[PDB]
Amino acid sequence: ILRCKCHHHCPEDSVNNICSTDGYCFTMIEEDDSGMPVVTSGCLGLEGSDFQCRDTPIPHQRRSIECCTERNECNKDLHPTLPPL
Amino acid sequence: ILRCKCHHHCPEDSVNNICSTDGYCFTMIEEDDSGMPVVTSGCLGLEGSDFQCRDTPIPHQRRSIECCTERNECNKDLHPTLPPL
Amino acid sequence: ARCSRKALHVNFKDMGWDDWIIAPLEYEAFHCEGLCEFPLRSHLEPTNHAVIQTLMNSMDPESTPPTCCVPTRLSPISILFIDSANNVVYKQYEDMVVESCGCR
Amino acid sequence: ARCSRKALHVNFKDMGWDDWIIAPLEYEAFHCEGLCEFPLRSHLEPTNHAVIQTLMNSMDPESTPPTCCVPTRLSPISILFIDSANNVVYKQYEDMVVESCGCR
Repeated sequence: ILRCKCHHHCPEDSVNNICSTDGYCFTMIEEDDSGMPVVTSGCLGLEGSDFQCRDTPIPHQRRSIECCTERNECNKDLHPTLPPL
Repeated sequence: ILRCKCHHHCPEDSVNNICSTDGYCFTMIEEDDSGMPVVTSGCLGLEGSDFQCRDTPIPHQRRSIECCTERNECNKDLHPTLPPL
Repeated sequence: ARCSRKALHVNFKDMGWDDWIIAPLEYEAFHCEGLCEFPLRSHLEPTNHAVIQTLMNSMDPESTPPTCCVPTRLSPISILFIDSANNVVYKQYEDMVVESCGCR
Repeated sequence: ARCSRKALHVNFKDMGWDDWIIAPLEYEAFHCEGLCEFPLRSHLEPTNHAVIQTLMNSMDPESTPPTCCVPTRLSPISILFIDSANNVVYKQYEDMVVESCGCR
């Protein structure tokens, strides 16, 4: 039972910008159509995490995600970077 | 394990216009936007059947459904009629 | 708006069923609705499959639509009603109320 | 087209994962897709809730969308892959392949 931060997108069965999970904390950076880095963070469950905790290149989108389990809120100290052109 | 007829809409894990179920055979009559009686038939499962085996008035649609379990293909001898204006 | 539980107020009288159903004539069923987007967060309890499909959709929206926001836990309600033999029956119906939503 | 199982061909190389995944690099995942319309037929194995929502949608499409065509049984596949410690691992992943579809 791991606690994680969220700021962009964070669930209403969980106040104070903290979510709990059996999986992983994540931080993601994304280029919104604007093209400003928009970073988000939260909890990923155990099932599916092998596939979510790595990057898959999507056309017309720049995105990178990282995961962690080392400590509560370990995702505060994840700093994913966008894939270069 | 009851067998039923279908002619309009009938599943491809079940050839020969016969479907098997633990619930009910049904026949339905429906007024397609054309306004010709379009009749269909098939199998309904047990769960949900209290709610499906009776009519609920829908606006701009004329529809009636009936169900049966008395014998294999009992739905051949169901003749639902459309709700009057 | 991300995939989540929203209200669905069911009125049986509105359905014309006040002729067999005695009580209750209304109840809160809830529905799921909302986007299922990468990454599929823990509360959405995705399958391996939903994750793969979500990835595939966003890299080729022709191959497959996105995954769907649907109920993943449900609870029952009992209904008091008249049956075809004219018995009054009090029956627990399963899977009547959305308790949680997720991407499948 | 009514709710049913359609093809989803997954190519891991296409996903860039050929750097950790050794085998297989492709597999058939299938997806569900299609209309969920009254009455919800037996093979679609609806819940009580899906039936109610289906009725409600068609009498008031504002209150709730129709129900969704989603997988209702899934099967696993094993994947041979390299982990972060550089071990080669052969692992069964659950819920990888759509075996049946239904309205939820």
